Amino acid sequence: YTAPSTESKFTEVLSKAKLQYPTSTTVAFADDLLDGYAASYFYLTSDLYMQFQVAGSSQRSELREMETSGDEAAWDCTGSTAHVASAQIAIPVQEDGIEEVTILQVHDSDVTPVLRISWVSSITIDGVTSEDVVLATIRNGIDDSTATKTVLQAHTTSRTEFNINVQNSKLSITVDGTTELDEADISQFDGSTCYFKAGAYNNNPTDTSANARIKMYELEWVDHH
Repeated sequence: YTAPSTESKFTEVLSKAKLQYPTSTTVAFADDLLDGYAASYFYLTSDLYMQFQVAGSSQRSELREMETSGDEAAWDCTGSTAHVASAQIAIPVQEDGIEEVTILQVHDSDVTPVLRISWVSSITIDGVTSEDVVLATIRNGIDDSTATKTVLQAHTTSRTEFNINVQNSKLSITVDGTTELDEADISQFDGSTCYFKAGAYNNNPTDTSANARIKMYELEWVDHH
């Protein structure tokens, strides 16, 4: 397998990441990734996509945001400093039995995802069913398992620009340059710290042997002061 590190467009984000697979345990740290880490679940395609692939319920092949110092990313979820994740993602047609795949997250430093962006085979929101869409899920609180869900985009196989902007207790998502979630409130994470994630996180498959698969042509995360 060809390593994503062979493409300079990924050098910086890999320097600022560690790879988790198939669960929360890190399999490759930044220096491992930069030294050519590659596997069936994480490799560079011939047309220069970083592809994540994983099977199993709640299993993942996922990059977790890091500082170049080796510190885990842990920024104030609702602080004044803006944190931005940008990715160009091609979501292929998912294999039979794959029902939801999380491709980007804002996660707190414990057990709660602030935001998941995920492809879903179907979803029903306030009595409206949507099929084959890309979704934003924002948990209502650490002690509230419920979430506010928002359809962002009809699923396409085409390469799509996703931007997550977090600042001052609000979170915004743009898709191909169009705001699809405008300053959603995340004050329920006051006092939490946060980090970005990107990859393939397989949610509630009906075939635990099927492979979820997500491709990224560009990926970066930054802050601005």
